[PDB]
Amino acid sequence: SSSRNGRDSAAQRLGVKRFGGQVVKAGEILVRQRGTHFHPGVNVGRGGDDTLFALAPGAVEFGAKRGRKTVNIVPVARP
Amino acid sequence: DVRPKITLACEVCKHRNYITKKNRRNDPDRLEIKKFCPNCGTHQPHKES
Amino acid sequence: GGQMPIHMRLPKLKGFKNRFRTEYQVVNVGDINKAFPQGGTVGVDELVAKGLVRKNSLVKVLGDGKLTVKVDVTANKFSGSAREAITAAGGSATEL
RNA sequence: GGCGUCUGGGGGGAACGCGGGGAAGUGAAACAUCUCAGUACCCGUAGGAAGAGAAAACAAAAUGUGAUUCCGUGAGUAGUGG
RNA sequence: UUUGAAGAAUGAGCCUGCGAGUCAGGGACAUGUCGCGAGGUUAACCCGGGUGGGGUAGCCGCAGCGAAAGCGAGUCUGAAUAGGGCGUAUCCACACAAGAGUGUGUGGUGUAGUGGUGUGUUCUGGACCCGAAGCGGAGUGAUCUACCCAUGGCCAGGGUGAAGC
RNA sequence: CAAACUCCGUGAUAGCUGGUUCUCCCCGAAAUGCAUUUAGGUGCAGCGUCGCAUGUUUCUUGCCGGAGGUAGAGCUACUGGAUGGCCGAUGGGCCCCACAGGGUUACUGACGUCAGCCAAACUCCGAAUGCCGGUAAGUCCAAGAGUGCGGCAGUGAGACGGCGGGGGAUAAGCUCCGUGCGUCGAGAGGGAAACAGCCCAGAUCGCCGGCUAAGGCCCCUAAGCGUGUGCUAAGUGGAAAAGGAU
RNA sequence: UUGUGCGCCGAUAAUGUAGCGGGGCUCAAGCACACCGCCGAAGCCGCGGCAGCCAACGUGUUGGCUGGGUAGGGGAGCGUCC
RNA sequence: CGGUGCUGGAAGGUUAAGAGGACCCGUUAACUCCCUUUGGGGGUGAAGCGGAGAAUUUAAGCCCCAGUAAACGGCGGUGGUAACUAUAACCAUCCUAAGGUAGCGAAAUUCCUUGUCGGGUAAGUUCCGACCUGCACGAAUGGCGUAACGACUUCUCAACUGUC
RNA sequence: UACAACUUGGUAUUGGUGCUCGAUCGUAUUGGGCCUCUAACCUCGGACCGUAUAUCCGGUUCAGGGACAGUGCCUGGUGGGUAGUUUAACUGGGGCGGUUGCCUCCUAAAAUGUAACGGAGGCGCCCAAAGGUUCCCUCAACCUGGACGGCAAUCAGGUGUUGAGUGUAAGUGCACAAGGGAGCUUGACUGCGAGACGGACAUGUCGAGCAGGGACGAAAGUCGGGACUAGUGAUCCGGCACCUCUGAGUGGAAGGGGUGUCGCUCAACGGAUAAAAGGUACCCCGGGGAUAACAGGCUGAUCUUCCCCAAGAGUCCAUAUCGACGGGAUGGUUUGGCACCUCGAUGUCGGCUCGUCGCAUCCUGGGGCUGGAGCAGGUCCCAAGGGUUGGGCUGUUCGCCCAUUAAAGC
RNA sequence: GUUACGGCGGUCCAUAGCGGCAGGGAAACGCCCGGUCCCAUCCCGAACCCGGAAGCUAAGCCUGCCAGCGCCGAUGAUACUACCCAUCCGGGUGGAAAAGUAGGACACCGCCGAACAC
Ligand SMILES: [Mg+2]
Ligand SMILES: [Mg+2]
Ligand SMILES: [Mg+2]
Ligand SMILES: [Mg+2]
Ligand SMILES: [Mg+2]
Ligand SMILES: [Mg+2]
Ligand SMILES: [Mg+2]
Ligand SMILES: [Mg+2]
Ligand SMILES: [Mg+2]
Ligand SMILES: [Mg+2]
Ligand SMILES: [Mg+2]
Ligand SMILES: [Mg+2]
Ligand SMILES: [Mg+2]
Ligand SMILES: [Mg+2]
Ligand SMILES: [Mg+2]
Ligand SMILES: [Mg+2]
Ligand SMILES: [Mg+2]
Ligand SMILES: [Mg+2]
Ligand SMILES: [Mg+2]
Ligand SMILES: [Mg+2]
Ligand SMILES: [Mg+2]
Ligand SMILES: [Mg+2]
Ligand SMILES: [Mg+2]
Ligand SMILES: [Mg+2]
Ligand SMILES: [Mg+2]
Ligand SMILES: [Mg+2]
Ligand SMILES: [Mg+2]
Ligand SMILES: [Mg+2]
Ligand SMILES: [Mg+2]
Ligand SMILES: [Mg+2]
Ligand SMILES: [Mg+2]
Ligand SMILES: [Mg+2]
Ligand SMILES: [Mg+2]
Ligand SMILES: [Mg+2]
Ligand SMILES: [Mg+2]
Ligand SMILES: [Mg+2]
Ligand SMILES: [Mg+2]
Ligand SMILES: [Mg+2]
Ligand SMILES: [Mg+2]
Ligand SMILES: [Mg+2]
Ligand SMILES: [Mg+2]
Ligand SMILES: [Mg+2]
Ligand SMILES: [Mg+2]
Ligand SMILES: [Mg+2]
Ligand SMILES: [Mg+2]
Ligand SMILES: [Mg+2]
Ligand SMILES: [Mg+2]
Ligand SMILES: [Mg+2]
Ligand SMILES: [Mg+2]
Ligand SMILES: [Mg+2]
Ligand SMILES: [Mg+2]
Ligand SMILES: [Mg+2]
Ligand SMILES: [Mg+2]
Ligand SMILES: [Mg+2]
Ligand SMILES: [Mg+2]
Ligand SMILES: [Mg+2]
Ligand SMILES: [Mg+2]
Ligand SMILES: [Mg+2]
Ligand SMILES: [Mg+2]
Ligand SMILES: [Mg+2]
Ligand SMILES: [Mg+2]
Ligand SMILES: [Mg+2]
Ligand SMILES: [Mg+2]
Ligand SMILES: [Mg+2]
Ligand SMILES: [Mg+2]
Ligand SMILES: [Mg+2]
Ligand SMILES: [Mg+2]
Ligand SMILES: [Mg+2]
Ligand SMILES: [Mg+2]
Ligand SMILES: [Mg+2]
Ligand SMILES: [Mg+2]
Ligand SMILES: [Mg+2]
Ligand SMILES: [Mg+2]
Ligand SMILES: [Mg+2]
Ligand SMILES: [Mg+2]
Ligand SMILES: [Mg+2]
Ligand SMILES: [Mg+2]
Ligand SMILES: [Mg+2]
Ligand SMILES: [Mg+2]
Ligand SMILES: [Mg+2]
Ligand SMILES: [Mg+2]
Ligand SMILES: [Mg+2]
Ligand SMILES: [Mg+2]
Ligand SMILES: [Mg+2]
Ligand SMILES: [Mg+2]
Ligand SMILES: [Mg+2]
Ligand SMILES: [Mg+2]
Ligand SMILES: [Mg+2]
Ligand SMILES: [Mg+2]
Ligand SMILES: [Mg+2]
Ligand SMILES: [Mg+2]
Ligand SMILES: [Mg+2]
Ligand SMILES: [Mg+2]
Ligand SMILES: [Mg+2]
Ligand SMILES: [Mg+2]
Ligand SMILES: [Mg+2]
Ligand SMILES: [Mg+2]
Ligand SMILES: [Mg+2]
Ligand SMILES: [Mg+2]
Ligand SMILES: [Mg+2]
Ligand SMILES: [Mg+2]
Ligand SMILES: [Mg+2]
Ligand SMILES: [Mg+2]
Ligand SMILES: [Mg+2]
Ligand SMILES: [Mg+2]
Ligand SMILES: [Mg+2]
Ligand SMILES: [Mg+2]
Ligand SMILES: [Mg+2]
Ligand SMILES: [Mg+2]
Ligand SMILES: [Mg+2]
Ligand SMILES: [Mg+2]
Ligand SMILES: [Mg+2]
Ligand SMILES: [Mg+2]
Ligand SMILES: [Mg+2]
Ligand SMILES: [Mg+2]
Ligand SMILES: [Mg+2]
Ligand SMILES: [Mg+2]
Ligand SMILES: [Mg+2]
Ligand SMILES: [Mg+2]
Ligand SMILES: [Mg+2]
Ligand SMILES: [Mg+2]
Ligand SMILES: [Mg+2]
Ligand SMILES: [Mg+2]
Ligand SMILES: [Mg+2]
Ligand SMILES: [Mg+2]
Ligand SMILES: [Mg+2]
Ligand SMILES: [Mg+2]
Ligand SMILES: [Mg+2]
Ligand SMILES: [Mg+2]
Ligand SMILES: [Mg+2]
Ligand SMILES: [Mg+2]
Ligand SMILES: [Mg+2]
Ligand SMILES: [Mg+2]
Ligand SMILES: [Mg+2]
Ligand SMILES: [Mg+2]
Ligand SMILES: [Mg+2]
Ligand SMILES: [Mg+2]
Ligand SMILES: [Mg+2]
Ligand SMILES: [Mg+2]
Ligand SMILES: [Mg+2]
Ligand SMILES: [Mg+2]
Ligand SMILES: [Mg+2]
Ligand SMILES: [Mg+2]
Ligand SMILES: [Mg+2]
Ligand SMILES: [Mg+2]
Ligand SMILES: [Mg+2]
Ligand SMILES: [Mg+2]
Ligand SMILES: [Mg+2]
Ligand SMILES: [Mg+2]
Ligand SMILES: [Mg+2]
Ligand SMILES: [Mg+2]
Ligand SMILES: [Mg+2]
Ligand SMILES: [Mg+2]
Ligand SMILES: [Mg+2]
Ligand SMILES: [Mg+2]
Ligand SMILES: [Mg+2]
Ligand SMILES: [Mg+2]
Ligand SMILES: [Mg+2]
Ligand SMILES: [Mg+2]
Ligand SMILES: [Mg+2]
Ligand SMILES: [Zn+2]
Repeated sequence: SSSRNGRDSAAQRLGVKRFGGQVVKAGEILVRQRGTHFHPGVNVGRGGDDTLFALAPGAVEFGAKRGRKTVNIVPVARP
Repeated sequence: DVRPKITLACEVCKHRNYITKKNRRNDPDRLEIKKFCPNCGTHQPHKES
Repeated sequence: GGQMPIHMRLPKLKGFKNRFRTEYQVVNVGDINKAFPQGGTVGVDELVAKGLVRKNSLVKVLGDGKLTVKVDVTANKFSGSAREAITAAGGSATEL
């Protein structure tokens, strides 16, 4: 008797990485989703691998529109 | 070898600038492409070698 | 730990070392002016007495500093920076 | 070849020096190249020292060094090395 | 030593003496601390039956960048003000931008390393202490045993009865 | 004697085993990941320490903004899986095959619909928790809180118990994981007789003082052979089930 | 019939009761429910002592805290020979 | 006689050192455009020098052809196939070189296994004698018998006895 | 991986003639092959001498060989004869199996991460377009059939919301398309890169903007490879191309140098070497209960022994005696799992002697019921006082056999 | 201001969808008439595009009504769980689902542009 199973993969460590209401800076990554679990919003970039980030300082803001999930950044007021 | 190894050269330059792989079985005709190589500073077709 | 050590899993830095070197030293134009309250010419022996280079050392320097006092120069290989510094100071920096 | 006669040498000695020969344990985390090292050890010489010693050497335009030997540097640098 | 031992796991019969992180190197670094300070310091060596004096030969930092040519408070990259990498010790006040977090220009505060001495670590040395099976070189052995070589000695008594005659 | 003996290289080499000597004061680990001719070794990062620097940036809670996709639940919602019913033309088909009447014959019956479960690789649903981000109060004669840099070594053999689990048979004091789990390790004290890991609780020192936690109060043994209300006849208490019994 | 709390049988090991720790316990010293108590540690408090860190003031006192500890790190010492 | 060896045959293919000099490469006199006046700045390449550098000659051997087993070594499985009964004693399959002949055979080899049967005993997993379904005998790493021999192995019998 | 030995040729100890064979049938190519000869060389043939004695040796003569042989040096073969070595780890003891990197999901406890020889599947590519962009458009399910033609081929009418699909597995996504078709064409650009994600580390991922040029679209804009997640390899050594790098003293050149780029199922996939198999019962050393073999221990799958419901067997009758399909327990004895104690030592099966205990009792003792006429049984309950064969066979425990007893207990 | 009009838009995008029923052509909307010229059918003026308004609102769209189906959704309870417990054995406080149930429900709203009125 011998087993043919027992192999696996690495652990990419996906998942949202900057949470709602946080303060992020330009070029900052937001999520790492295999599929399009989310959707870009104003000031959000669609990465080469379905990754989400920010193209301008501000506070990230989730929100559901038309029954999907889309990320967006509200520029925090300049002090 | 399933996927040979091909280099590409400019004409005025003649510098092994671009290298790419192909299926020689299905492409017996040589590869032609229009591209850029930096030093002569402008686009120019690259040949195969 | 047997694993490929760092000092052995990185590629050698290219290019040679050109053992043949006629190398020199720069004594700042600012330091020279600070040393010359009255100024005047500058010679190898004088800068040795000033202790800013090896006494036998042959010198190539730069014009990082400004020259306001008339200071003629007795030098071998200048820098254009200190050359213009001397010229604006209204002296000479001749290259021997 | 055979005699006979004068003069030498014959062996011992702790190290050093020269010269002929010359390995493995070990490190390389194994191991052959490699290292250990021309080390231990063996052998033949002389001496109080020996050995080396008067460039067929270096250097680099200076119209420079000037036999050999031993120190401190230069420097763990240029380099050599599965 | 162990996750763990009153341990029925190991070591110790007892006593007394002996017994184990030392030592060298312009070796390297950091911390103390000592002298001088854009300087710090000398080796070998010479001469004082005495540690003095001389000796700057040399090494480290004062400037870094670049593999190198070379450049130089910049430099490399690059076709490039066009920012980035590495330094410009480090900061204060004034102006220009976006306020992509900070960058870009002025006037001052102006750069701190080096050689001892002791200390931890690393370094090559046997390097905290004892310990092996074993490999190699030089020599000593066949007075036991193995074999063989030459010369001597040993095998009481009693039966069986080939060839030959 | 599976390569004689003495000397020498020889302090051969030993990731292996043993041992490592005077006192006190301060802080205080891990048995993890990754990699490894690596698994009983070693190095890197976490974990400690000392110093320097930023001096609260850290911590706890409250409130706010958040994304989940677990427990659970559900399925005429899908992928699967399942029982029982309904017309069932048409088994998408049969006693004579007429090109036309009936399982005139008990079958099959598809679809769908009525309802009832199940799933780690099902989710038309979906929490308490945990985490990250912002604000505010508090310990703020300092934890001796954090982060960076610098000198220093340990450790990378874990155990047990509670939680959620894989494997095992829901067996092991079993093995393998997660616990900003706990404890032992590296922890003395009291309780469970004895018993590290279970319960209570952190040993600066001394006192022939007092109050208490867990656990106990008839005697061994300190504490009520207490108060009131009920149950038990079995020494049940002071080892156990399916089932059985005026 | 039903829901119930207690009970009983169901119940066999090996050196010696040995399945409350033991004696003993039902005229419970058992079980369930409440109360008041009291014992019970190196926990806390009480008194005296030492030491570390910290803040204030001073030219070492006051006050707040902490002080178990292996590998290991840091600090300060005792003693022996010369 | 396939493999490995050894023995003969070297006609062919491959290959040593050693010789070697085609190509390619370096250098340099002359030059080659224009500049001065008394060769270099915008490429050729002189002879030699040298660098890598040729092809060409090469023996044994290996590849190749035979022999050789008292050289090392092997000697099969598959199916069909009778006058009652189970057989193969005959034919077809593959493949290798062949596929175990005489002799013996649950033995020093037989795992089931104490095979089955008979002898010896009341009883015999040991023994002896046979059968052959030889897991996994076998003919010079020898087969079969063999008189005698043996401090050899197994077994039985009479005497023998304190082994009991 | 070599080396001793054996074997070849060239080269030297190296001489000559005759012949026969070659590239500038009557002109030229210097070496190969053969036959000779003495003179190098050998002679372990002879005979003299050193010698008065000498089988060594040296010299002399002659005799045989003779350019061979032998010997060196280079080289090729063969080369366990000799020598230095290698022969992995993971492992629920080792060995044999299987795996060794990468990718998807679950286990994973709703941030990440999170092991196991746990459950399940794939990768070591493909692609000049399957890339970029512009534009058009969207299915499958569906009733009917001028005939083939059918359950399904192509269809249009007119419910039609992914149930069809999307290069290679699964998950995540995807109709605003990441799905097809076409047109065009190369951005599968060049140099940088604000900042981030992940990384112990080397690495690995994402990315707006800046300069040249180009691509699609009038433009808006998008374009730094494929919908994403696998399709991979460090360092050294070397090869190749370009440069405004150096250049061992003059130039230089050469010599070295950069940017670009190739050479590994180095898969044991962070790669000990360019170069690797086995026994040791002839063994040896340092270690471990970190890890097995016996025992002890924990556990109770299996075992054995109980028990529960009750169909049928038993002339009919469940329970005289058996009990189908099932279920619940006990003991720790068999086969087992774990590795907690012992590897600076816990001696192992049988036999002998000696025993000691429990009771699920073998006889002896007392009872209940019988499908108990009696005798003789069967079964269950109480009971551990006592007793409980000998031989043949094999090492046997066991077991069969023979023959006894009340029995020949577990 | 009204409207039984058309575009663009919103919204933790179905209380907003689907189904049946009825009604609209003044303008606008659809269908519509024909393909010389633009342009297209991997054929077709089906799609698109273009010229014109003869006709009609059947289809589609819109609006109004219907609870047939989707759909939202209480309070309450139950499941669940953070922390703590008592010698297992489940309770104490905190948090509080899913499904089902009463019910709700045949979208609302913004800016412009068209026909009646000022
Ligand atoms: Mg995964
Ligand atoms: Mg390129
Ligand atoms: Mg002498
Ligand atoms: Mg080594
Ligand atoms: Mg090693
Ligand atoms: Mg060596
Ligand atoms: Mg050497
Ligand atoms: Mg003399
Ligand atoms: Mg001399
Ligand atoms: Mg030197
Ligand atoms: Mg321990
Ligand atoms: Mg202990
Ligand atoms: Mg004892
Ligand atoms: Mg012990
Ligand atoms: Mg012991
Ligand atoms: Mg031990
Ligand atoms: Mg002892
Ligand atoms: Mg003694
Ligand atoms: Mg040092
Ligand atoms: Mg210092
Ligand atoms: Mg100083
Ligand atoms: Mg002096
Ligand atoms: Mg440099
Ligand atoms: Mg560049
Ligand atoms: Mg710049
Ligand atoms: Mg000192
Ligand atoms: Mg030796
Ligand atoms: Mg002798
Ligand atoms: Mg006769
Ligand atoms: Mg001896
Ligand atoms: Mg010695
Ligand atoms: Mg040595
Ligand atoms: Mg030693
Ligand atoms: Mg060592
Ligand atoms: Mg030990
Ligand atoms: Mg502490
Ligand atoms: Mg603060
Ligand atoms: Mg929430
Ligand atoms: Mg949510
Ligand atoms: Mg569930
Ligand atoms: Mg349900
Ligand atoms: Mg479905
Ligand atoms: Mg139901
Ligand atoms: Mg689920
Ligand atoms: Mg999902
Ligand atoms: Mg979680
Ligand atoms: Mg927050
Ligand atoms: Mg404090
Ligand atoms: Mg530090
Ligand atoms: Mg350390
Ligand atoms: Mg380890
Ligand atoms: Mg471990
Ligand atoms: Mg472990
Ligand atoms: Mg663990
Ligand atoms: Mg355990
Ligand atoms: Mg735990
Ligand atoms: Mg558990
Ligand atoms: Mg374990
Ligand atoms: Mg503690
Ligand atoms: Mg304790
Ligand atoms: Mg106690
Ligand atoms: Mg205390
Ligand atoms: Mg007592
Ligand atoms: Mg009392
Ligand atoms: Mg009381
Ligand atoms: Mg009372
Ligand atoms: Mg009462
Ligand atoms: Mg009891
Ligand atoms: Mg009971
Ligand atoms: Mg009952
Ligand atoms: Mg009742
Ligand atoms: Mg009873
Ligand atoms: Mg009691
Ligand atoms: Mg009290
Ligand atoms: Mg007390
Ligand atoms: Mg206290
Ligand atoms: Mg105080
Ligand atoms: Mg302490
Ligand atoms: Mg420990
Ligand atoms: Mg310590
Ligand atoms: Mg004293
Ligand atoms: Mg033949
Ligand atoms: Mg042959
Ligand atoms: Mg063969
Ligand atoms: Mg030629
Ligand atoms: Mg051959
Ligand atoms: Mg052959
Ligand atoms: Mg036999
Ligand atoms: Mg026989
Ligand atoms: Mg036999
Ligand atoms: Mg047998
Ligand atoms: Mg038999
Ligand atoms: Mg017998
Ligand atoms: Mg047989
Ligand atoms: Mg055989
Ligand atoms: Mg034969
Ligand atoms: Mg034979
Ligand atoms: Mg043989
Ligand atoms: Mg024989
Ligand atoms: Mg015979
Ligand atoms: Mg007898
Ligand atoms: Mg007798
Ligand atoms: Mg030759
Ligand atoms: Mg010759
Ligand atoms: Mg060989
Ligand atoms: Mg060998
Ligand atoms: Mg060796
Ligand atoms: Mg292993
Ligand atoms: Mg195991
Ligand atoms: Mg095994
Ligand atoms: Mg997760
Ligand atoms: Mg782990
Ligand atoms: Mg596979
Ligand atoms: Mg395309
Ligand atoms: Mg149609
Ligand atoms: Mg596409
Ligand atoms: Mg498509
Ligand atoms: Mg950056
Ligand atoms: Mg541009
Ligand atoms: Mg771009
Ligand atoms: Mg791409
Ligand atoms: Mg792409
Ligand atoms: Mg290499
Ligand atoms: Mg020169
Ligand atoms: Mg030159
Ligand atoms: Mg070059
Ligand atoms: Mg690997
Ligand atoms: Mg490796
Ligand atoms: Mg290598
Ligand atoms: Mg051991
Ligand atoms: Mg052991
Ligand atoms: Mg141990
Ligand atoms: Mg242990
Ligand atoms: Mg045993
Ligand atoms: Mg055992
Ligand atoms: Mg034991
Ligand atoms: Mg058990
Ligand atoms: Mg009956
Ligand atoms: Mg019954
Ligand atoms: Mg163990
Ligand atoms: Mg133990
Ligand atoms: Mg032991
Ligand atoms: Mg022993
Ligand atoms: Mg024993
Ligand atoms: Mg035994
Ligand atoms: Mg009984
Ligand atoms: Mg009876
Ligand atoms: Mg009976
Ligand atoms: Mg009995
Ligand atoms: Mg009795
Ligand atoms: Mg009209
Ligand atoms: Mg038309
Ligand atoms: Mg209509
Ligand atoms: Mg319509
Ligand atoms: Mg709904
Ligand atoms: Mg609706
Ligand atoms: Mg509510
Ligand atoms: Mg609690
Ligand atoms: Mg309980
Ligand atoms: Mg609800
Ligand atoms: Zn070009």
